[PDB]
Amino acid sequence: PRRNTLPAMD
Amino acid sequence: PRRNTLPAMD
Amino acid sequence: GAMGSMERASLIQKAKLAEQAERYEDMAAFMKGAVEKGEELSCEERNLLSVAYKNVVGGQRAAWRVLSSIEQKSNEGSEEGPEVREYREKVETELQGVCDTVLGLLDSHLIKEAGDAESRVYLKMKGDYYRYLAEVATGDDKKRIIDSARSAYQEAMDISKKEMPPTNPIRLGLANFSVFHEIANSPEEAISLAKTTFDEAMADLHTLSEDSYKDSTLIMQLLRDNLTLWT
Amino acid sequence: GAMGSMERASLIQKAKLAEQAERYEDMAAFMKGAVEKGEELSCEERNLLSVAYKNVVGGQRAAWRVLSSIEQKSNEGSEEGPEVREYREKVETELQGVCDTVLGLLDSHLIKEAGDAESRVYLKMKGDYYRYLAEVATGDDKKRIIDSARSAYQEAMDISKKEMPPTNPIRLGLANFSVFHEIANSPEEAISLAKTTFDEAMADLHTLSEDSYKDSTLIMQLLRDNLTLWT
Ligand SMILES: [Mg+2]
Ligand SMILES: [Mg+2]
Ligand SMILES: [Mg+2]
Ligand SMILES: [Mg+2]
Repeated sequence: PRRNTLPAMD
Repeated sequence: PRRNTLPAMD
Repeated sequence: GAMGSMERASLIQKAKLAEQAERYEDMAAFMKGAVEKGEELSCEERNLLSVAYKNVVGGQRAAWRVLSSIEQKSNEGSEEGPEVREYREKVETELQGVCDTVLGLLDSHLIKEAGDAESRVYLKMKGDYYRYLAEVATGDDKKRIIDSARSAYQEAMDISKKEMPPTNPIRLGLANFSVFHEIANSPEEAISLAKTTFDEAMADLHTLSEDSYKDSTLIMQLLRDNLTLWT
Repeated sequence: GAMGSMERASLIQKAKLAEQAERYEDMAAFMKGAVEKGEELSCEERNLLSVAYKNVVGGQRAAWRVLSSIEQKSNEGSEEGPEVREYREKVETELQGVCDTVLGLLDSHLIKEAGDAESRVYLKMKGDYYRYLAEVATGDDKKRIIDSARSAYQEAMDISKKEMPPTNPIRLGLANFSVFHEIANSPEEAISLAKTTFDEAMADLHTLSEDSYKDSTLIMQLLRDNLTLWT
């Protein structure tokens, strides 16, 4: 699991 | 669900 | 022509790296450039070519079917512009190029130099990309594109019947021809070909190693689900 | 320049159709051509621009990280060619172009004409695409690309603190800056910014409608998981 960034990919 | 054809997409 | 100054082995190596990268346009571009070196292709190199073009045309087919539907809803109490038609056209024009690119590689000169059953049974590829052109053809050549595909499938079917056992994965994948039968409006032909192909592979499974067994049962299961959906 | 003879509204309409089609290169190409009409962008048009470039650079970033790793394994008892390095380079060169294309649109002239807080708080985009360049920079400008990104994030942070409430989704998404802090080697700064941003949004949630509430809690949850992974 990667860290979250805004926004995401489809 | 679609019908199967050879081959498939990743 | 872009790949003409890169080594054949280099293009194969980068086509597999493109697979791992899921960069299927690069993968098709490498395998096209590999084909255009003029040498025959190994069974493994055949699969890299097939896998790359299948993914590119596969997303182009997916996008086309999305646009076509919004376009159908656009012409049924519907508030009216040409933009849906223009973009569906461009994407379809893009899709027709890729098929025309693959068919041009089979025709120059992969089919004429393919002497062994497994390699020659390219005619399936030839049937698949005419079928993709068929999926989007609506005019004065849609009948001729279908015959182009049918004829290609039928040549592959005769060689496969004579020269390969009934469990051979290439024969089983060839027996796509049944799905053509959604293009050809012959659903009874579609179903007969699938039950016939399934039952005769089933009777030959006792001859196979545990490895071959798993391969053949995979594609027999793709026939079982199709039959399940049509019956 | 390719889109210069198509109407602004036509490019917006086709950028959304490209979204539905998941053709994100077309979507970026339409939104680039829309930007280059010279008009300011609506809040909705801002999101289409951002969504399109995020997906293209997003797959380019994914492919780069796949190639980079095979390349690291290639240099550690490893049987030796330049093909991995050549393809990782080309993809990275492609990625650097897309970032350079977005940064060129923010610089000509989206940031200078952005007067409202929500529109100007483009500096986040500016921070994101320098950060993407940072992810692949290894030479004599990697320090300068990082400062380029940090400075952009910090301008957006000051405007967002002064001009938007603490639950504002643009402020919460801006508070990516914390992940920059994986580029900047400042994990304690990373964590402080996220707990601070989270706790102050939490204290403001009672002011929000059920709709705004759902939006803000989404991004606060992206902060909660990051904190969860870092602590
Ligand atoms: Mg070359
Ligand atoms: Mg009947
Ligand atoms: Mg134009
Ligand atoms: Mg500490």
